[PDB]
Amino acid sequence: GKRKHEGPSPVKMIKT
Amino acid sequence: NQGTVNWSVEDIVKGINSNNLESQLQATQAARKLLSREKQPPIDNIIRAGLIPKFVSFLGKTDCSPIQFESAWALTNIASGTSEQTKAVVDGGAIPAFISLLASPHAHISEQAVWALGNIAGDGSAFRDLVIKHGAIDPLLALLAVPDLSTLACGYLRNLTWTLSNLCRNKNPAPPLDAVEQILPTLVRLLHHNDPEVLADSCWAISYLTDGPNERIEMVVKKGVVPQLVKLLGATELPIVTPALRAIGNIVTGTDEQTQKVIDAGALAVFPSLLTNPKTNIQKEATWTMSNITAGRQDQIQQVVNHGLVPFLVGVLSKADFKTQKEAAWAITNYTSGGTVEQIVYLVHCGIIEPLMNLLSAKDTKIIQVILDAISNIFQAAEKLGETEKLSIMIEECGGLDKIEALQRHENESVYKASLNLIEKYFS
Repeated sequence: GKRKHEGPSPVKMIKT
Repeated sequence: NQGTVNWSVEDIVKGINSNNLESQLQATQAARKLLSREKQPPIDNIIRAGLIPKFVSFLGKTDCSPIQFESAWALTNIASGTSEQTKAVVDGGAIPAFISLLASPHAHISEQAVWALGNIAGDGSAFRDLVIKHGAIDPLLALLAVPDLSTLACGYLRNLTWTLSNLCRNKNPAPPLDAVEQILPTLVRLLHHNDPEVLADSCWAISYLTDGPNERIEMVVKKGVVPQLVKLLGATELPIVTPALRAIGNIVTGTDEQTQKVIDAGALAVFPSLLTNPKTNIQKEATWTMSNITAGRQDQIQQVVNHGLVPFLVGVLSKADFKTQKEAAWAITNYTSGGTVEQIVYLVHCGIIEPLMNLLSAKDTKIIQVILDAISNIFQAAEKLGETEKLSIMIEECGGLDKIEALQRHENESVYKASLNLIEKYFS
């Protein structure tokens, strides 16, 4: 019985 | 530069609508600065003013690299907003224009286009795939085609790595198989780089690629990254351990053979630290990972035993965040369903019973079912040894019978069925 997963870098970043 | 500070949007529009490229440049810079302030950049105002198409046309002005940079940056910041705001950048034709900038002779402009494409790809599967269809991958990879990564500016390398990880990122659907294959070799290389942020994002990307069907896992495992992942699993920087562990965890959701790669690489030796890690999430993911390993072959369970990890599972079950304990319950049920009688007995000698019984007081229904399954598998092991009597007593004098009996009054159907059963069958 394997069970798939189903603080990461953000999907978007603003440059300030 | 104070001459372009705090412009009104209407002043920006006035400047961009002039027939004067220098005036347009100054106005675009003023827009960048508006869009670059910390609190509430007026992205919607800038969009509403119809500026996006002009910014996009400025991307094409090879003879004025400053206005290419300013507009690239303005568009990056618009693309960093909501899906609707990113969509506005895409609808303006920004994707092919940014791809053309990837090859710019000016490093800061190339880098800006890398960042913009990362924001666009990061919006979701569809824009990710649209960036790939426009041919982003070849030029992106060409920027990393140098003998030694260390000769690249640190910030530049981090941005490229981050954008590549967004190209690997979403699912439903996952990235095109062809795009993954094209990207993987450069990813394996970044995964050996000495910069912690490059390593963090490289691992995140590998974790995205290994999150899916076993065929996806296989094309990653075939590239020989597992030893490097295991090394990174032991890093001191939490930002590196977290994605390394995610990738390792995904890889052991695969076939027995893919799982064996992780064990052979030496991953199990790191789990005494991971299963006691001060970061709650690391503990949780580590226990999840263990649950998939104990769902493996008996010889794989045996290596879990040999590495002294069963006492660590008893530990987590005895005291941990509840979500982690639930994972530990799964690890135990998987172990007990697949293990030999001797492995199962060993589990009991390590003290699994009491902590298991205490968790029968949990309000969560799923963990209760999981635990009853484990207890059944253990009784089953003890039947073959004719020691069911002795097991019954253990469960009794640690409050277990009180738990199981009460579970007959329990609401769920599947629970009272397993509970009543256990009683009549082993506790007369």
